Amino acid sequence: TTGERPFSDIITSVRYWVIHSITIPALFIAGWLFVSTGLAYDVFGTPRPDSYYAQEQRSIPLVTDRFEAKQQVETFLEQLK
Amino acid sequence: MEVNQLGLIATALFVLVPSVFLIILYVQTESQQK
Amino acid sequence: MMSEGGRIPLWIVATVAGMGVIVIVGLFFYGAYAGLGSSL
Amino acid sequence: VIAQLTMIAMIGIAGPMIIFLLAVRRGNL
Amino acid sequence: TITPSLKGFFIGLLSGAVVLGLTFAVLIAISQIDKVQRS
Amino acid sequence: ARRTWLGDILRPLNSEYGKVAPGWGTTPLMAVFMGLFLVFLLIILEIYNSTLILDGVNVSWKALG
Amino acid sequence: METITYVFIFACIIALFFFAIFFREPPRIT
Amino acid sequence: GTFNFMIVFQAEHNILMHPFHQLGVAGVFGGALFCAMHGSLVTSSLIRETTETESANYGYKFGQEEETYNIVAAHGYFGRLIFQYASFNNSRSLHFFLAAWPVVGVWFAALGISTMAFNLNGFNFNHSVIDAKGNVINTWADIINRANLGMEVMHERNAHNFPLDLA
Amino acid sequence: PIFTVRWVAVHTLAVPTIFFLGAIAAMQFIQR
Amino acid sequence: RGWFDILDDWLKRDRFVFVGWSGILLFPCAYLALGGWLTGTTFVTSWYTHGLASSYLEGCNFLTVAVSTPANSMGHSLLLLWGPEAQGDFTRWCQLGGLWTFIALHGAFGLIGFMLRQFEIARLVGVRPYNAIAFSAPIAVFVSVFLIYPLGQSSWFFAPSFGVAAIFRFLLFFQGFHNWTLNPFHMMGVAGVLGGALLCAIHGATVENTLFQDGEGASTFRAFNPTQAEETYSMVTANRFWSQIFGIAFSNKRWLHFFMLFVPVTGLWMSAIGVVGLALNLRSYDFISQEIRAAEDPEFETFYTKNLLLNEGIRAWMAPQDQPHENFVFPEEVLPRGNAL
Amino acid sequence: MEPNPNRQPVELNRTSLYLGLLLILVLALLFSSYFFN
Amino acid sequence: GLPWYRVHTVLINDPGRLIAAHLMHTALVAGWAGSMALYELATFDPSDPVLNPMWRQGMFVLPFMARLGVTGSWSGWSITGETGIDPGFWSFEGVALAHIVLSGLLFLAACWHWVYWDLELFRDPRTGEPALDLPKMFGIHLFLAGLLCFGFGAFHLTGLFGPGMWVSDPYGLTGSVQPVAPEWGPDGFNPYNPGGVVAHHIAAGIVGIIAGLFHILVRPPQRLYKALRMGNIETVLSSSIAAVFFAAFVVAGTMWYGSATTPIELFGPTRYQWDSSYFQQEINRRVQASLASGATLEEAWSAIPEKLAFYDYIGNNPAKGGLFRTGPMNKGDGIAQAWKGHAVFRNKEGEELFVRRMPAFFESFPVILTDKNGVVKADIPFRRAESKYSFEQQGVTVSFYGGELNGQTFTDPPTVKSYARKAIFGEIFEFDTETLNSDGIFRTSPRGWFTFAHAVFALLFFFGHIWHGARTLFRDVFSGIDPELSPEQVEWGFYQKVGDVTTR
Ligand code: CLA
Ligand code: CLA
Ligand code: CLA
Ligand code: CLA
Ligand code: CLA
Ligand SMILES: CCCCCCCCCCCCCCCC(=O)OC[C@H](COP(=O)(O)OC[C@@H](O)CO)OC(=O)CCCCCCCCCCCCCCC
Ligand SMILES: CCCCCCCCCCCCCCCC(=O)OC[C@H](COP(=O)(O)OC[C@@H](O)CO)OC(=O)CCCCCCCCCCCCCCC
Ligand SMILES: CC1=C(/C=C/C(C)=C/C=C/C(C)=C/C=C/C=C(C)/C=C/C=C(C)/C=C/C2=C(C)CCCC2(C)C)C(C)(C)CCC1
Ligand SMILES: CC1=C(/C=C/C(C)=C/C=C/C(C)=C/C=C/C=C(C)/C=C/C=C(C)/C=C/C2=C(C)CCCC2(C)C)C(C)(C)CCC1
Ligand SMILES: CC1=C(/C=C/C(C)=C/C=C/C(C)=C/C=C/C=C(C)/C=C/C=C(C)/C=C/C2=C(C)CCCC2(C)C)C(C)(C)CCC1
Ligand code: OEX
Ligand SMILES: [Ca+2]
Ligand SMILES: [Ca+2]
Ligand SMILES: [Cl-]
Ligand SMILES: [Cl-]
Ligand SMILES: [Fe+2]
Ligand SMILES: [Mg+2]
Repeated sequence: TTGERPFSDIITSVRYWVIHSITIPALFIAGWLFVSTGLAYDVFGTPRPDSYYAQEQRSIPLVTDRFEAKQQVETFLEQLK
Repeated sequence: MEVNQLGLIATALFVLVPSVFLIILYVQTESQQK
Repeated sequence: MMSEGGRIPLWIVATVAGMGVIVIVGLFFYGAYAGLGSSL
Repeated sequence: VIAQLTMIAMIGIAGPMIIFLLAVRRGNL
Repeated sequence: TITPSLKGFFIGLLSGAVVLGLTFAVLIAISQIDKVQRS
Repeated sequence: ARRTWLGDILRPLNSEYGKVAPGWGTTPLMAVFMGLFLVFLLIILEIYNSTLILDGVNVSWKALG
Repeated sequence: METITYVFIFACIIALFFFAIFFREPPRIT
Repeated sequence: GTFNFMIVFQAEHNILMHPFHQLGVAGVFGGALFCAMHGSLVTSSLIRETTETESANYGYKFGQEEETYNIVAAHGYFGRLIFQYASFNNSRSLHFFLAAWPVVGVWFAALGISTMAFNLNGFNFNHSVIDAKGNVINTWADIINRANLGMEVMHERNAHNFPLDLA
Repeated sequence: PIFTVRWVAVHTLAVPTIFFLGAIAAMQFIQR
Repeated sequence: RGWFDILDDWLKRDRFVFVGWSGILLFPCAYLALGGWLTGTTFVTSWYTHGLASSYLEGCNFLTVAVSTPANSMGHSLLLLWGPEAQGDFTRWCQLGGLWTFIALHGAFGLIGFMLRQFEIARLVGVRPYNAIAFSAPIAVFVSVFLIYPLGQSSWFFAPSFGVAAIFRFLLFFQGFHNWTLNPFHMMGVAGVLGGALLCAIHGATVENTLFQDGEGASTFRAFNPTQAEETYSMVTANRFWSQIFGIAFSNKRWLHFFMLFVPVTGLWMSAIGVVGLALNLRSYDFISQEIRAAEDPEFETFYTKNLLLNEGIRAWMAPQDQPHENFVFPEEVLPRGNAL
Repeated sequence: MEPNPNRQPVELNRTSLYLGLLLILVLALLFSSYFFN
Repeated sequence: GLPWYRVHTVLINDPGRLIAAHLMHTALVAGWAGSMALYELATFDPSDPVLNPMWRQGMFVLPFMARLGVTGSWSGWSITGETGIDPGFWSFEGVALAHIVLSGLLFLAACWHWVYWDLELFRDPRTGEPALDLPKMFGIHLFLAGLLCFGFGAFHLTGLFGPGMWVSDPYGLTGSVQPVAPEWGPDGFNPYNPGGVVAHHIAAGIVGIIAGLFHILVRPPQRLYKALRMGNIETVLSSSIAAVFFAAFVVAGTMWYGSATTPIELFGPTRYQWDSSYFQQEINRRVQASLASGATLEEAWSAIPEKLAFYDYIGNNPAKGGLFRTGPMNKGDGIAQAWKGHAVFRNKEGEELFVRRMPAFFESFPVILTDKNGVVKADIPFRRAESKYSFEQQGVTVSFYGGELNGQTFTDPPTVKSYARKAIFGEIFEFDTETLNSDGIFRTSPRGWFTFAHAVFALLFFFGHIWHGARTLFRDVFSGIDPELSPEQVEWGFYQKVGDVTTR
């Protein structure tokens, strides 16, 4: 044995489930809200279903310049009216 | 068919050189005192 | 709030956690047919 | 919808319930 | 002159030094507290 | 073993097999040079990679003329 | 010649199978 | 001819996107991984029976009663590599796993081909992702689909008279 | 406050996992 | 006595998760590679790099999510968060494909870490380091495919993207553009993988079916002891069986297990060499003699020429969407197509 | 001359000859098509 | 006895015979160099450095002689295309001869060291056992390497005492061997700056001298001597192999991307020059400047050197070859004879049309012509029944400016199509396909072959490193693990620290 208490002892204990009946639902809900508030889109720069194209365009906003890539994306984002 | 005219000797030497190396090694192992 | 091991039977823990997995994965499969990714 | 999920949980709990009940009253498991 | 990318490079270098520095400081600290029994 | 004129001359250069400086010796200094070498490699790489762009350093065939 | 070459190699491989099986060094329990 | 078969099969069944072929791959990649792992672990723990100027293989004699490697050393290494309980200490259990993993994976591979034989094909997510207006937002599945189309339209270039390839 | 390597190891994985699963759960209800 | 030895003691303590000096490299890099992948596939798009949705957030499933390569215009930029492309903007970094280099580079150093761990643990326990040696094959594969290959091509864009469907696309690209199935280095790779899986199966089955009866149970697993001196199965019976069935058999257990290392490891190494050639488009695409004959003789047809027609289909049909930076427009009339289809 | 003590006999058993010949022949069978091109 | 894969291990404790083996290896490598140079001289045609330079002829060592200043033959020609030049002894032939003689001398030396292996020099003065003091040997060799590196930079590359190195303009039109001054500013780390190569050798050479002196004079720390097994010659093999694979990857990289040490006149253009239309841009720049100074279209295009036009052709792109497509580039598309001139395509309305170029990825590529704005105007249809853009419908014509066809116009659709098919490859050339029985299928240049071999060898050498590092660090257990290995060391909870018996 390695010196730590066995997992089977831990996950069958009252202390464990008292702690984790709080922390597990909390992390799960925080994750849910990361998405449901739309914050996930803003952090990662992922298009919402209405943010792939401007109304008429059918051309992809493909990055074509290595060093002005940051600006190009910014320009693409402005063109979404 | 218009094959590479070195393919024949390449294949022959590819087979023969290492095969011969192994045969040399095998036969001189057999001839060693038991 | 004892650190006492074996207080909640491991078979109950396994069953409940197992059903939890089935539910979450079931939800993900539902999502394949509704909203984004549904083709509709 | 909710009626479907409620039948699921009820039918689903029933099996583990038989086991839990017998384990409690030292049954012939 | 310090180009944007050279500043970028310095930021990267410091960041790496900090990550490594903190990692080793913490590992040394812990090892000092939590010693192996032997005499 | 065979002594030769050149072997006699070279002798001192092969006489200290296994001789060490005590403990850690110059290891700390070595580590500094290693760290400096690592940063050097990182610099030449980022230059070649155009991740590090320096005034008067045009990493291109059109570098001079 | 190509065909000869391919068939030759194949034929040698088959001959090798024969020797490897019927003229192997026999396994011996010590 | 094998490669031909495979490419046409992809065009007509999208086999890559079929979970039974995916299980097949896990079976053969896994089989090769576990082959290498087992081989390396037993080799790593061979008991010293030979000198440096001879092959270690002469340290084992055909039919000897004793084991030729230290399974406790082998387990002590692998248990520490991952963690103690991811390592097999029971050689019977280990060798059963070596049998079962590639065999089960390859049974699934065979069932992939055998059920795609009746045209129950790989997952089809072609145009599955759509934006607020209704524009198709391509995924990697759609790129796969373009490659498949290339295979489809070219294969047996003189054999089809009608618009659908139905067998 | 006494931690273990194993405790740290378990939680660097388990903590984000649950958060991510909540996130992905929410995504199932997004409509275009 | 002395901070280094004190640190060494702690690093090498026998705990549930062994750490070691190697762990200082391994754990952060492996964690960031895995966490990078989970983060990207859950939340991050490939709209600006590929014109692709690639996350659960956008509606992709487990099979279609990916962390995609950066745009071709990035070339082989390291794409560091603080570099001249993203300029420290985390959001822009994600949108430019920075998570791809993040995962590739941390993944590479993590692999170095894991192999060092294999060495470190072997040295401490006192076994020979064959497991580490065997691990050189996964390393050769990763390095050749995810680093060398795109480094020989125009940009990281053409490296594999980290995803299930994305990897399938990579396979099909290699067929259509490289004729990769025709490559003898890939063929050796196939032989090592399938031969390795074969050896895994046959050895596992053989041991399990030549077991000595060491207990009374019909379930035979209990009848083994980790410390027992005796072989658990009969090498002599196994040898006779295979000699009579197949013609040859192992007689030497050490050779047997070394061969199990050798086969899949050598196979993976060979496939890596072929991919290094493909970095340069140095393909096994054609047989010249075949092409000279076919060009002159419109009745000459083999499976080799049939496959090239499939490849030509793949290139023309997939290229405009697969390579958006090229802005291909292929009018309907130029698309290669057989009759009807 | 005084003999060299570092000398060792070399061996190749029959099984290794057969394995080696198999390797070489199968490699030739594989690579020959590409040599002829 | 010894297994076949271990035969050379007899050298491990025999420094004299190791030196002999090393001498033999060196004789073989130098002999290869001499042989290779002679074979190349027996096959190399020096008569056209413009359209038949060395890199079209499968020349592998000729460029390395040229890179460092060997540019002439005793027969009177120069790779730059001069006649009547006198290169002195150090022609390509003299270099080849020198290497052959060296090979022979090394061979003889190997024989001597093999027979007279038992030198007192190789014995430890105390124990009388064979012994090499590797830490000091490293200092001696590093010092020597330093002196040579310095000398190479300071005298040869500068022209102070030596010929200098190959340098060219950014378009590889006017290459020659020139003295090069060191660049001491940050542009010395620009790979494309020859001055950086010179400064590298001066500076790294001095550092090698200093560090060599350190390594002669200062013994290794006991802790490092023990950790790196400095009494074991196999440790040196392990780390040397590592250094060598690092170097091999670097030369593969600089060959593929290009650098001041991989000039395009010696090794051919890079794939990236095709990717970015590097030469097409410069050609168009020169043409526009001519047109702006009042030249006719004929005059403007006629002013483009054939050599520049030839770089703007995909048959010279190193990423267009095949693994088993053997030999010189000339064996594929042929020996280039002349530039046909620049082809200008026009429809019946007179609009200029542009053929879409083949990217390196594609073995075959459709023929598609667009207007200035990328709108499709013409193509070669596959299915004809619903064709809208055929050359016949669109009345496509082609006119040539510069080259052999200067001033000519073709209107017959077969001929217009034929030239359009060639335009996907960039600029159009006349080739001699008869002389070598060329098969019309693209091959890579020595840039491509060099890169391939070195990336492969580098990868394989990574295995060598791992293998010998393992053998070094696990020497004690390489015949197998302790027969009486304490089960407590491998089982958990017996030791607090793994491996340490004094933590029980
Ligand atoms: C061992 C752990 C480890 C390793 C090897 C890496 C490695 C890497 N990281 Mg990761 N990272 C880590 C942990 C690690 N990381 C952790 C824990 C986090 C969370 C904070 C991150 C977060 C992170 C991000 C967000 C990014 C990276 C990136 C990178 C890459 C570039 C790093 C760089 O340029 O550093 C430069 C700095 C160094 C190499 C440190 C040098 C220190 C030297 C030795 C000091 C010199 C001292 C000298 C000897 C003194 C002499 C004195 C003299 C003058 C007298 C590289 C693959 C980038 C990447 O992936 O982009 C795609 C990137 O964007 N990392
Ligand atoms: C003012 C003084 C001075 C100047 C102007 C130079 C100039 C130069 N040096 Mg030199 N150097 C100097 C002093 C100087 N040096 C000193 C004092 C030393 C210490 C002895 C060195 C040691 C040194 C080394 C070790 C190297 C140089 C290199 C270079 C060149 C950099 C450009 C290049 O092509 O890099 C190309 C090379 C790189 C960008 C390095 C790549 C680093 C890799 C990525 C590390 C990891 C490799 C590993 C095996 C894994 C690869 C994985 C892969 C398969 C995916 C250039 C000629 C480089 C060179 O030789 O180029 C041909 C080089 O490698 N120098
Ligand atoms: C660094 C090594 C190197 C490189 C890059 C080159 C490059 C070149 N040479 Mg030179 N050459 C070399 C070394 C090299 N040579 C050596 C060592 C010799 C003596 C044999 C020669 C003799 C030579 C001649 C006589 C000629 C050349 C020619 C050429 C050109 C065409 C090359 C070609 O078609 O390759 C073809 C390459 C292949 C087909 C790849 C071979 C792959 C092998 C067979 C794989 C083996 C697999 C293995 C068995 C698997 C084992 C598996 C096991 C572990 C389980 C090119 C410029 C030609 C030229 O144009 O000269 C003017 C020419 O006529 N070379
Ligand atoms: C400087 C480079 C170098 C040197 C000096 C050595 C030297 C040594 N090696 Mg190491 N090794 C290296 C690099 C090197 N190796 C590389 C790059 C790899 C990966 C390919 C290996 C993998 C390796 C393994 C797996 C083993 C060794 C072993 C040995 C020892 C015995 C060698 C022998 O008897 O072979 C005898 C070889 C033959 C009789 C025939 C070999 C025929 C080859 C496969 C094909 C022909 C090659 C051709 C002639 C040479 C051109 C090479 C050029 C292109 C580079 C010896 C100490 C052995 C050992 O450790 O012994 C205890 C051992 O098992 N090496
Ligand atoms: C899979 C990779 C791998 C593995 C498992 C090993 C394993 C081994 N090495 Mg080798 N080595 C490697 C690759 C590897 N090496 C590379 C790529 C090089 C450079 C050429 C070396 C150079 C080398 C030398 C010179 C020596 C060894 C030695 C050893 C042995 C002892 C352990 C050691 O020294 O580790 C070395 C440590 C590492 C490989 C970890 C490196 C981690 C770096 C510092 C992180 C850098 C992060 C970076 C700054 C981030 C920026 C990224 C950038 C692209 C933006 C052991 C056999 C020694 C030996 O053989 O003793 C007998 C020995 O003398 N190694
Ligand atoms: C009951 C499981 C259903 C069988 C599925 C197939 C797996 C087992 C057979 C593999 C054949 C290998 C070649 C012979 C190898 C061989 O000789 O094996 C021998 C091995 C041991 O033999 P014993 O004689 O000890 O036990 C078998 C009987 O005698 C009963 O005691 O057999 C078993 O362990 C059977 C175990 C069944 C229990 C479950 C197996 C796990 C698989 C479950 C499936 C899940 C995967 C689906 C997800 C994708
Ligand atoms: C119904 C009967 C069916 C018989 C069919 C004929 C089967 C032929 C079997 C292979 C014989 C050749 C073996 C030579 C080599 C030989 O004699 O090996 C003998 C060797 C004996 O191993 P030992 O453990 O006894 O020896 C180890 C020590 O001596 C090493 O020093 O067996 C193996 O190594 C097993 C693994 C190799 C397995 C190789 C199988 C190859 C399959 C065929 C692939 C080639 C296909 C080419 C097609 C064109
Ligand atoms: C333990 C375990 C686990 C888990 C598991 C699970 C999670 C489960 C389950 C389960 C369950 C959860 C169950 C169940 C059940 C149930 C049942 C079996 C039932 C039934 C029913 C019935 C029969 C009915 C009927 C009916 C009808 C017909 C009509 C109307 C009315 C009614 C409703 C009455 C795991 C894997 C982790 C591991 C190891 C162990
Ligand atoms: C990138 C980055 C970073 C990081 C990060 C991280 C570290 C993360 C993480 C993360 C994570 C860590 C996550 C997670 C997750 C997860 C998940 C999402 C999951 C899942 C799952 C599942 C769903 C399951 C399932 C299954 C299976 C697998 C099999 C069998 C059965 C079942 C069905 C159960 C940083 C800041 C440095 C910086 C910048 C960038
Ligand atoms: C004795 C003498 C002499 C002479 C010398 C000589 C004459 C020599 C030579 C030499 C030589 C003349 C040599 C050589 C060599 C060679 C070599 C060494 C080679 C090789 C090769 C290889 C190694 C290869 C490989 C390969 C192949 C085959 C295929 C593909 C792949 C590869 C690349 C891998 C003299 C009078 C001066 C003087 C004194 C003495
Ligand atoms: O024959 Mn062979 O590949 Ca079965 O899909 Mn219908 O048929 Mn033909 O086409 Mn598609
Ligand atoms: Ca809506
Ligand atoms: Ca002809
Ligand atoms: Cl077909
Ligand atoms: Cl039909
Ligand atoms: Fe086994
Ligand atoms: Mg959904």
